[PDB]
Amino acid sequence: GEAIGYGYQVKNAKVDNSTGKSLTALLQLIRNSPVYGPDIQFLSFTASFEEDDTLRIRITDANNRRWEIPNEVLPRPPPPPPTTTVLSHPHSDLVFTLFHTTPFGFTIYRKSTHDVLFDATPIPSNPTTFLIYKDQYLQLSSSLPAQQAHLYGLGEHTKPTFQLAHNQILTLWNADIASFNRDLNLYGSHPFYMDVRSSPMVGSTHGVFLLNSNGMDVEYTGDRITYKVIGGIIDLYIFAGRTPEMVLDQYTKLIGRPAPMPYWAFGFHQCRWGYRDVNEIETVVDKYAEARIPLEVMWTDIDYMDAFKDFTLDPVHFPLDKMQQFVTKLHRNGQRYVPILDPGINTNKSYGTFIRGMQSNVFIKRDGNPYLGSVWPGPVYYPDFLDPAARSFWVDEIKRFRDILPIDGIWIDMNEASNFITSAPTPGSTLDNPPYKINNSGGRVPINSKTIPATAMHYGNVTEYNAHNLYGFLESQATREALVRTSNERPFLLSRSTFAGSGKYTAHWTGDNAARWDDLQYSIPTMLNFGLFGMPMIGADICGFAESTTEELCRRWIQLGAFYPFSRDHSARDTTHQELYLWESVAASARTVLGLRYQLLPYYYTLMYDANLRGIPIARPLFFTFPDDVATYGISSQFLIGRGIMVSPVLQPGAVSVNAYFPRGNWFSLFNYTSSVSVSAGTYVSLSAPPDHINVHIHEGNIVAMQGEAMTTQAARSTPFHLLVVMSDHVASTGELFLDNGIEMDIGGPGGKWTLVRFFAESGINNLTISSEVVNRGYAMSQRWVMDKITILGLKRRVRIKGFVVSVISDLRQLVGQAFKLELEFE
Ligand SMILES: C[C@H]1O[C@H](O[C@H]2[C@H](O)[C@@H](O)[C@@H](O[C@H]3[C@H](O)[C@@H](O)[C@@H](O[C@H]4[C@H](O)[C@@H](O)[C@@H](O[C@H]5[C@H](O)[C@@H](O)[C@@H](O[C@H]6[C@H](O)[C@@H](O)[C@@H](O[C@H]7[C@H](O)[C@@H](O)[C@@H](O)O[C@@H]7CO)O[C@@H]6CO)O[C@@H]5CO)O[C@@H]4CO)O[C@@H]3CO)O[C@@H]2CO)[C@H](O)[C@@H](O)[C@@H]1N[C@H]1C=C(CO)[C@@H](O)[C@H](O)[C@H]1O
Ligand SMILES: *[C@@H]1O[C@H](CO)[C@@H](O[C@@H]2O[C@H](CO)[C@@H](O)[C@H](O)[C@H]2NC(C)=O)[C@H](O[C@@H]2O[C@@H](C)[C@@H](O)[C@@H](O)[C@@H]2O)[C@H]1NC(C)=O
Ligand SMILES: *[C@@H]1O[C@H](CO)[C@@H](O[C@@H]2O[C@H](CO)[C@@H](O)[C@H](O)[C@H]2NC(C)=O)[C@H](O)[C@H]1NC(C)=O
Ligand SMILES: *[C@@H]1O[C@H](CO)[C@@H](O)[C@H](O)[C@H]1NC(C)=O
Repeated sequence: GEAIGYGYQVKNAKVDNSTGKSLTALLQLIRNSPVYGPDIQFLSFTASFEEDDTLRIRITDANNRRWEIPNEVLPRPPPPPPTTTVLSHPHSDLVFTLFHTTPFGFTIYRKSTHDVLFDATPIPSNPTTFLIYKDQYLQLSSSLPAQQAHLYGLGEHTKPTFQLAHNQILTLWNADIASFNRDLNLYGSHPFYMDVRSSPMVGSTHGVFLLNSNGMDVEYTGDRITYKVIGGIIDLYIFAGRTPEMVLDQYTKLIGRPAPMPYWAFGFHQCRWGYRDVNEIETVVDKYAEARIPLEVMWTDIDYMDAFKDFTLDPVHFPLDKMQQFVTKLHRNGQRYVPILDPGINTNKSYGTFIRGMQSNVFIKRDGNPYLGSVWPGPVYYPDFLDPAARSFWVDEIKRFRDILPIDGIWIDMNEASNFITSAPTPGSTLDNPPYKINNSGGRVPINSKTIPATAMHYGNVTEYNAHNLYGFLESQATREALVRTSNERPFLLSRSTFAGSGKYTAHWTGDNAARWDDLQYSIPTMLNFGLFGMPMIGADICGFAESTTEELCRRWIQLGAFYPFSRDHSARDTTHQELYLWESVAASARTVLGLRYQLLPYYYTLMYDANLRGIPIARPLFFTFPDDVATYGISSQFLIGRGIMVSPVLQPGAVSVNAYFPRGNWFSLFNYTSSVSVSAGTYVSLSAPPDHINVHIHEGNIVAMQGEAMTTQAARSTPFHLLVVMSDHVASTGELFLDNGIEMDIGGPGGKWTLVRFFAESGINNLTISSEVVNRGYAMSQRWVMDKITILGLKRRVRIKGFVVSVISDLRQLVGQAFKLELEFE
């Protein structure tokens, strides 16, 4: 019947003089409790400004090192070398206070508005509000203003809303659990949240990140949020914002900037678990072409392997000679090839990969011997991606395979790690039997369920208990290295399991979703979440992975999915086929929406550049552009592509309209520029949405450079640019275009083989000026890119060279690389 804990008192505390102030304190345990294991008696507590806009609060055992995510994995600045102690800096909005109460507390508030962002003041009678710090139970709690704080993140979980619902528990423990399941912990763990405040100073946003790889539950009740973490330390970062985009800049500066993607990765991808042989995949490619549906990349799932073994080919169904011919043909036709790899290596003694893995001792061990799992080929050992020797092995196996069969990228799956068996716990081990049970799979299921046991060991005598959540991330680092060492092109990989920082290495997809209307909608919050997580190259399996799709659902899904940053149709083997050519209405919608997507390729690519620079997501919440509009905070079924393009999908069967929120102003359909929406105060509009149409609109104030439709992205890149200029009465219009060869390793780097163009448009009382400014004109000029047309929306008078109307300036024949200034007059 003992209390869960008694908390800590401040024994000493002081702010450093003679440098950028930081605060150091020693805390002492008030009293022990047997509940949840041994209390740490003395804690070192530091608060320090890493940058003016980032505060770090680090709480460690004063007398012993504890597990921390290694710097080599996630490189970051090192730690600093009644009564209250205050830490403030003249150039920082964040003010930190240490309260010497019993038990102690701390807060962080804004110097400017006095809004308290994180409030770890305990309620003295209530231990659920204390800092508790036991070897396998860390508890950290903050109160929140229930109506004003709007929280987002804490992945990975499927939810019907993007804004986090009040009164829930979010569990972070990477697990092979299908994303068609609401609420449960899924493949990745992202202990970050964004907190957008509706007042004071509407739209004032901050971020909170707990840099910890251990299993945890995070309980959010609206007026409080509480972390319950089963190991490691508290290493808490607060990002000042104050805009949502600034918070992601600050967060990704810490965890890593989003990796760039090659231009081709924005083309359409096709995959299926169950393609039977090389003839079938060839036929799929042929049928896409016959249907005039763009197809950029053909994928092969585990079917291609010899009995589900990595780095092999089925000699009957996917023989090497035919596969070489297939890939050669793809390449001749401007297409690309991506195969799957699983992490588990089959233990067959006559399998070369196993022999080599054994020779280099690359596998995760338990009880002194390689840990034996079960996955698709049966028995497997798992490479230890924390071990440099295993990463070298992985690089070498990929090289060996690529030397025999060319590939363009890699899909890494099952990397939680997934295990089809659960091993018995080591008797007496509190790692395999932890004192606090996190809510794994929604049933307090033991952490070792269907994975590698916590007592397994990694390089450096690191336990699986501590390193589990890093496995997919580490495999992603190793796989990207393997690709970079075997091709000088910008690489492409897709990973299932992720951790904070994975976006610096890989794309992600939402995993095993289902062919259900619910999942169609769930793809939107998950897409938005992964942007916040610094993983902008995100999408869901179009038409649904599990269960058989329907014509209507698949039609609505390609309509939406054609706007995902990562756009792939994929399916399980036991379902009907769902290639887009199979139903005419799906094929016809696909041609329409992939046509617009392909016209938008230069825009997606520019946004990818922006994401790598500043962390800003490609697919972003409405509140990134309209943070002062509280109505946008709870939107979960619409999203932006870049600043000013909004996608408003139909998400229900039988619907021929959708009630869609429009922020203030004028919005123009990208499918028919004569069709527009104009609102004053933002409100809902019941948009027409017939079976063959999805609503996609561009807001006043924006300029977007398009290219033409084509069946491949390479062909698209050789077409003329058409500039879409949407005027606003209240502000000049702007836009941006980034150009390189589509595949440079270091995007926008000092080598200079790239151009950045900025566009401007402004109305005068009797004229209109449209112009560009160009950085590095040379590259763009040498690539012959032509701007041949400008379309001007948003005015009620026509314009020409010396309700709403549409003006078109044609046959310009100008070089994109040559800065221009065009003066137009009204008619
Ligand atoms: C292709 C694909 O294949 C594989 O995935 C498949 C999978 O194999 C299929 O079986 C299927 O799985 C579905 C399943 O059908 C669904 O039902 C669902 O399951 C979830 C439940 O619906 C949900 O309720 C919950 O279940 C909870 C219970 O709620 C809860 O009651 C409790 O139940 C048990 C506990 O299990 C017991 O341990 C114990 O509980 C104890 C506890 O142990 C103690 O510690 C203590 O606390 O006391 C308690 C209480 O006594 O008893 C309880 C009572 O009975 O826990 C349950 C959880 O254990 O969660 C379920 C999910 O876990 O969803 C699943 C899927 O998650 O479909 C999937 C997907 O198709 C592979 O795994 C997958 O990776 C594969 N996909 C990849 C492969 C390829 C091929 O290369 C690619 O093409 C793909 O792209 C890849 O992604
Ligand atoms: C390890 O790989 C071996 C080579 O692929 C497997 O043996 C081969 O199994 C083929 C298909 O199952 C069979 O047609 C081949 O004749 C045979 N080749 C040789 C050289 O033995 C082996 O499979 C197991 O052992 C053989 C002898 C049979 O009893 C199979 O049914 C077994 O599955 C693989 N070992 C394991 C444990 O899978
Ligand atoms: C683009 O949208 C406009 C506006 O809805 C369409 O023009 C209307 O067409 C209907 C007949 O379908 C006429 O009754 C209206 O008078 C038209 N309105 C205007 C303002 O001209 C136009 O047809 C659409 N374009 C395409 C290619 O579908
Ligand atoms: C015409 O545009 C210029 C800038 O391009 C602006 O400064 C000027 O005021 C405008 N003149 C009229 C008459 O609209």
